[PDB]
Amino acid sequence: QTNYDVFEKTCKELGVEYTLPPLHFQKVHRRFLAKKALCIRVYQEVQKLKKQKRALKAAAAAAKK
Amino acid sequence: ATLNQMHRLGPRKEPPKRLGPTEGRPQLKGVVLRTFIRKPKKPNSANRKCCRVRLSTGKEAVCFIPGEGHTLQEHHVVLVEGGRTQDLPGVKLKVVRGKYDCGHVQKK
Amino acid sequence: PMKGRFPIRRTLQYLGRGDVVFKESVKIMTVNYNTYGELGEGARKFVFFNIPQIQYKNPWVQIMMFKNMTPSPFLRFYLDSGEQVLVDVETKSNKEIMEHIKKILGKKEETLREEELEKQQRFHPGNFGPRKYCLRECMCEVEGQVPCPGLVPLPKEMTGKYKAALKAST
Amino acid sequence: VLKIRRRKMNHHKYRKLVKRTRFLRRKVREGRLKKKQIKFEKDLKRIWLKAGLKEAPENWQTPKIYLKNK
Amino acid sequence: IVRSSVHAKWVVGKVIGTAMIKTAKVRATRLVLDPYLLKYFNKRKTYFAHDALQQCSVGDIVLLRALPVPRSKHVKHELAEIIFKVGRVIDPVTGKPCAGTAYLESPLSEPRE
RNA sequence: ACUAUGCUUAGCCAUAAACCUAAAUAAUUAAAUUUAACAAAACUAUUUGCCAGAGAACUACUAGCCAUAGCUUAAAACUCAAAGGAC
RNA sequence: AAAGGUUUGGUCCUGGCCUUAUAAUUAAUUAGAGGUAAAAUUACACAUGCAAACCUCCAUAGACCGGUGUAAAAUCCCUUAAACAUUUACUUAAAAUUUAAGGAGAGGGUAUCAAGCACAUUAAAAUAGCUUAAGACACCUUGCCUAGCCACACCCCCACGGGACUCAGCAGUGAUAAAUAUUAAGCAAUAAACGAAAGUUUGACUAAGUUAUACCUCUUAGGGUUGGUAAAUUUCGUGCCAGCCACCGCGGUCAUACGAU
Ligand code: FES
Ligand SMILES: [K+]
Ligand SMILES: [K+]
Ligand SMILES: [K+]
Ligand SMILES: [K+]
Ligand SMILES: [K+]
Ligand SMILES: [K+]
Ligand SMILES: [Mg+2]
Ligand SMILES: [Mg+2]
Ligand SMILES: [Mg+2]
Ligand SMILES: [Mg+2]
Ligand SMILES: [Mg+2]
Ligand SMILES: [Mg+2]
Ligand SMILES: [Mg+2]
Ligand SMILES: [Mg+2]
Ligand SMILES: [Mg+2]
Ligand SMILES: [Mg+2]
Ligand SMILES: [Mg+2]
Ligand SMILES: [Mg+2]
Ligand SMILES: [Mg+2]
Ligand SMILES: [Mg+2]
Ligand SMILES: [Mg+2]
Ligand SMILES: [Mg+2]
Ligand SMILES: [Mg+2]
Ligand SMILES: [Mg+2]
Ligand SMILES: [Mg+2]
Repeated sequence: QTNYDVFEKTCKELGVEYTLPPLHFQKVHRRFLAKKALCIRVYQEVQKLKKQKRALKAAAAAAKK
Repeated sequence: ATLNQMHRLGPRKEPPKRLGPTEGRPQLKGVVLRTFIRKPKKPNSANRKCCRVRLSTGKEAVCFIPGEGHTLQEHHVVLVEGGRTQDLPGVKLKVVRGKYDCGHVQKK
Repeated sequence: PMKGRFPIRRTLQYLGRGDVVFKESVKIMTVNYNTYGELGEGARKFVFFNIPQIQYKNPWVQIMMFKNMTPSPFLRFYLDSGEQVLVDVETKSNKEIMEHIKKILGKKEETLREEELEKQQRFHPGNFGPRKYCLRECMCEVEGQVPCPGLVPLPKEMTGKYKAALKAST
Repeated sequence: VLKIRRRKMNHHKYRKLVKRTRFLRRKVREGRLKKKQIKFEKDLKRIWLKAGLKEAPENWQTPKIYLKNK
Repeated sequence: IVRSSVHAKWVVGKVIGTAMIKTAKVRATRLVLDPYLLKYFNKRKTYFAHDALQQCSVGDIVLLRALPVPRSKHVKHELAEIIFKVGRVIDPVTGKPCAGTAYLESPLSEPRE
């Protein structure tokens, strides 16, 4: 917050990685970690399907043209 | 509390005003089911005249009958009001003398 | 006992004593001050005593304060045109700071008086209506006018009940 | 004086009551955890079905987190 | 060249996040009067701002200009200026680099570097 | 008389009147302050946590936990006109 | 709050409850008339009558007034933009009235509702982000912003469709409830609709009817209370019985506390 230039050299030379404090504290327990994993997985699957549909839709349009 | 803590909390949280035997109503009408005696808690010593009634709300309550002498019987209709009988525990209703079947105490 | 130091700062009379009413151009006032030092005492007192009064009279101006970011305290105003007015308040008393900002970016007494009169243009004393908006609800309140029938009974001949009876008699 | 005696006497009557009905409480718990697991599974099924998936994500099996896994 | 409808034509805040592409999440604070206590407290608001050059870093004070048309649901401002860079502040009064309440370069000197 | 146990090596449990029954920090000793009393002289400021009659209740339910007769979190109905503290 | 009563063997402290003030509804007892204001158990079901016409045909109106508080944390305040099923001027500019998108700030309860699970940005379509203990999400409750505003209009949030098929217009009825206004008169005034207009219509409204619910002016007097708090008791009966109290309490033979007087 005061001398960024010295900060960068100090971290590079001393080999210390600095991570910024996270804005929000995240609770952790078995129920949360299991639901949070599915929610990420469900989202990815929905987006993967959309990408496939877009390619097929574009491919059909290209053939018509 | 500090001014920052008073700000984050605001005015005191207020428990809601739970209703009593009349359910926040001036009077209720009930049908007598039984007439019995209740014994006041010691040190009081008496045979207080009470009755069970089925109120219009649908619940059943025990009501003290005031006055010297009543003619109430089963299936009679009465107008009950609030007001607890201090010596009688659990008796939170009283019958109104002079309304429906219940009549004014008979001055004799 | 009211909590905090100088609890008079938390009274409506004190908040209303402020005299700095900014021009419509003023949009933001950043306050950069240091918590330790000797030349920044007036700046610290200005944040303690004066910033509440300024915000009270200028509710729509964003006052954001930063601490110990620079060697000296200063004030920077951001105007709607895009201009930035920097003020240096080092070695300056809190009273001096208020007078300086009042001069450069404060509305004059003449302008404020005109706005007050314009605000009250639609209030008329003669208008009748509820007490919240008007002096008198009804003309019966006025002296010499026919009084309200509720307070004073009307003559029988002025009553519809009586007039209807005569028409039937006719 | 009588306030710790009453906590002691109240606490004494709870430990006795728990002892008398210890076996019943065990069967209550095993059933409360089973309902706690079904509620967990159903809540996870609601998520993917609402998102529009017709089957749970590939290679996903709801973890059994309330069973005697430890 | 009509201006935006939003009240916040000009807002100052601190960059609390920069993980979105070309967008910086900024936290502004305003003073709001507590009516019971008659004391001012800080109410903070989040503003998404368009950072075209991705020149923003967490912790730096910035000035945002209201966009004429909202770029998206939440991006209704752009990065007008970086008032203070995080760790790279330049004193407005003297113009010399500073590191807190101290001068990295004395104001008496004239390095012109 | 003798066992679990107290010991060692690995884990687990997370409980005490875990109490100096005193949150931390910087002041001041005069403000004509025994400002109840008793403890430990009093008192100002700052920040956070906590409290709002007693019993019901170190309870019921809820969630988390290697804990499964467990711990932490923690009500209401209902009852009383007191409960409680220091002398 | 100018306070008071009530923990004890006693004192002090702490702390709750209750008393005294003010108002609305209902009930007991009681009551003359007059003027005024208000009218209110119920989004439960409704017999009957009426509540929207006007007018040289076209149109205009019946989108209002009136009613209820259904739903919803629903809102307030403020900004921008555009319209109107409009008006009046110009053939183009001033209003009233709305609509849509927004946001300086403010805006009910439960945190034993602590995570939400797509809620983000970029604009080659990639990045992995968005809200959240400064209270997200979930649930519960409530009309509020009061010259008035908002929502609703038999029910299915809506109303193509369907259904259990219409007074939450005025009056009135059934059921229900502690809760009880006329199945009334007039379009003369004001307001609205229509017409160029004389005019017509209106359960809006106006003038009445009804009711101690309130106020005012008067005239009869009734109601409660009388241990303490807290103004005020004589005789007799009763004898821990009958009864009484808001709190403390009273009654076992001299009861100012119960009943009569
Ligand atoms: S209030 Fe004016 S005549 Fe009644
Ligand atoms: K007794
Ligand atoms: K007291
Ligand atoms: K006591
Ligand atoms: K509806
Ligand atoms: K008329
Ligand atoms: K008497
Ligand atoms: Mg051994
Ligand atoms: Mg000790
Ligand atoms: Mg314990
Ligand atoms: Mg337990
Ligand atoms: Mg438990
Ligand atoms: Mg309780
Ligand atoms: Mg009545
Ligand atoms: Mg209306
Ligand atoms: Mg409702
Ligand atoms: Mg619970
Ligand atoms: Mg109906
Ligand atoms: Mg409908
Ligand atoms: Mg009707
Ligand atoms: Mg109708
Ligand atoms: Mg009535
Ligand atoms: Mg006309
Ligand atoms: Mg006697
Ligand atoms: Mg008495
Ligand atoms: Mg007597």
